[PDB]
Amino acid sequence: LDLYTAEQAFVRCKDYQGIKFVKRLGKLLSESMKQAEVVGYFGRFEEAERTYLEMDRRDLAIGLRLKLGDWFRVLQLLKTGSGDADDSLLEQANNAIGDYFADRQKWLNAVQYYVQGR
Amino acid sequence: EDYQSIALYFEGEKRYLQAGKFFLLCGQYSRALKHFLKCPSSEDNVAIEMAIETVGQAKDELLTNQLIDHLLGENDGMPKDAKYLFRLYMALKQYREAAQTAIIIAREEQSAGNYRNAHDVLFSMYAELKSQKIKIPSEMATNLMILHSYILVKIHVKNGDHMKGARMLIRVANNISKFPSHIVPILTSTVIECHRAGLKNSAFSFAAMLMRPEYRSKIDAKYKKKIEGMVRRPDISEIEEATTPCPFCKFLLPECELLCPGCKNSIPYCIATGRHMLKDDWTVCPHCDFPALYSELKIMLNTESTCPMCSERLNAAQLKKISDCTQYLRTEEEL
Amino acid sequence: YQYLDRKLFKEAYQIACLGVTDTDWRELAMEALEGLDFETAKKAFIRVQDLRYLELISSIEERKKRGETNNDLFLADVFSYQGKFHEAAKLYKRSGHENLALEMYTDLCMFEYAKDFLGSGDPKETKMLITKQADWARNIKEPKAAVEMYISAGEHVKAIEICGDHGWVDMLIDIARKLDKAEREPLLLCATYLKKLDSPGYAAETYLKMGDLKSLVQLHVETQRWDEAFALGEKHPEFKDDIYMPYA
Ligand SMILES: [Zn+2]
Ligand SMILES: [Zn+2]
Repeated sequence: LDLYTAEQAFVRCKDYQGIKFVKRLGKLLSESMKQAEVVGYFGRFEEAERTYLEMDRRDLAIGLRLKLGDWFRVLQLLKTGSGDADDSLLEQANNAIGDYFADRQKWLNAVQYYVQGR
Repeated sequence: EDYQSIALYFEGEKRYLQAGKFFLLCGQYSRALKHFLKCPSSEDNVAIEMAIETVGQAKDELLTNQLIDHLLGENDGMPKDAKYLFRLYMALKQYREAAQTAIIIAREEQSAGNYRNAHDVLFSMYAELKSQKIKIPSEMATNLMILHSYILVKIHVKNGDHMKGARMLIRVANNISKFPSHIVPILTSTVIECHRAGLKNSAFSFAAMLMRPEYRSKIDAKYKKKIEGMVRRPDISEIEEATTPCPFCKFLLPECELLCPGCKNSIPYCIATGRHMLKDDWTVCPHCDFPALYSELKIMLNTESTCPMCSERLNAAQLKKISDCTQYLRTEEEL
Repeated sequence: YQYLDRKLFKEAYQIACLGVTDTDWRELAMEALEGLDFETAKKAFIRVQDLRYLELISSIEERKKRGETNNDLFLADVFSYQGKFHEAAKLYKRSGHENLALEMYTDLCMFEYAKDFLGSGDPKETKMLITKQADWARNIKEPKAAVEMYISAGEHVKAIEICGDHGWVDMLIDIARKLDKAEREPLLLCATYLKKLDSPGYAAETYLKMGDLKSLVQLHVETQRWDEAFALGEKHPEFKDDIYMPYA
């Protein structure tokens, strides 16, 4: 978490993605938040999610699993705790799992959803 | 010294007033204070209260378990109230269970239908959990916000502020599953106010779920036809939500949104409007130390005499803006 | 691929679901982005699991949720974020944002190119560009060029700083002499550093070219020049009285 050496490196490899991620990391004004972002940077999504839960942010864990496709994880996380709009995510997740199965031609599984969802 | 006279003053003859008070001078109090734990009904709430200080001496044994057990009324059958569970759990300083029991009580009461009693109870438990400075789980804060949006609704309606009630009713609508008791009656008039304010697009979706098979045939028999009409001829006209900068990062999110997609901290919320606080108009009730959009707080202080939340006297000028809001916006991860 | 060439993205995904490689998934995802079908792009990238591109697409969607309609800004962002760096430039130009192109090229420190994206002019912008360039030049350990690079803009603080950091006592003289208007800690900053560098040869000189020739006179004997101390104290007789006791 130098964020000053790292940006210089990311320019030394033409890498605009790296620079933009470093800037975004700069916006965050909290440690253990930047730590979560970087353990997400290398793809350790499970580690990032556990970190998010440990610092008592269910909101960001739900959001991260929503950005990726782990809708089953989103359902499990919505099973406990409570959030700002919990039915909205619940319904959205059911419909999304229905779409997940429906594209694979797995009806009778998409139909279980699409019904808990509307 | 031992005060054996006090400890056995008139403890015979099956009782001496608060014989538990007598046995409670020093040491481990396990004769009549504990016969109040042997009493399956409330002989006196004073006695259980004094057993709270019995475990307040951090005795940390199976006597604490015995008190908890008598508390739950599992072996008694008629437990009094888990308010004592809150005080007891506070006593030994395991707050991670006190918060859970608080949430459980609030959720049960909320479900039942008590909507203002639940508010006061959850405020009175937030009171001690914050005063002792223990960090407050996101569950309790979230439930407080969504159970407070309800009271804000009624107030913004009685005052006659057509848009505020719509906004808060949208939030309540999204979390209407927590509200079972009035599930059609709340989402109802969520639709009515949304349309009567300008957000009829949203009311379309909400009335759709209101006219849904399960919710249908329970819809208000006043304007059931009107709701069917609004759904039948739905207009996608909804006034755009306004924006304002996040308080601890300079970024423009809407008024009802509390999670900033930027700094990622969870903005606190007003006590007049349910919005995300603005650095330019921060304040606090002098008693409850909760935020408020000073403009809005002063605006709402239209002879309503109790605070919006703590329910204590408040007036025009015992409320002035604050500048060092960093004492409120200190990043919790940074803190 | 047949579906992609005709810009049918939803069908392309419908066929892709039957089972294709990961490179094909990624190709479909890119071509969804450039074609601005972000739902297909979301499903494709979900099936490859790239958090970078997914967070980009979510950022674009959260922008469009708020007032954001222009389609050339979004395509410019996409081209920039893959790594074209030049088609993205023109797309930014065409929309009413060259400032975004300037930020892109300054972030890549490709300053030769950002020279001709200063469309706004010099409303305290040209200073920003040149300062970013000079900061880069110092950061790569080419301080000599960085010296003048600061000099072009109002960086006398930064220029003096680095010059002293290596001590161009062959140069600080020229710059500070060229420096005028007796700036508090720029025209006097090189002075401050001349008595740190092996440079009393100029230490009194600079503040004499700033004006404070009383402590400067005392500093003359801080160059162990009693005769020069009295000589300059002639100019400031009060300073002579003040700083002749130490000579005593
Ligand atoms: Zn923010
Ligand atoms: Zn108050």
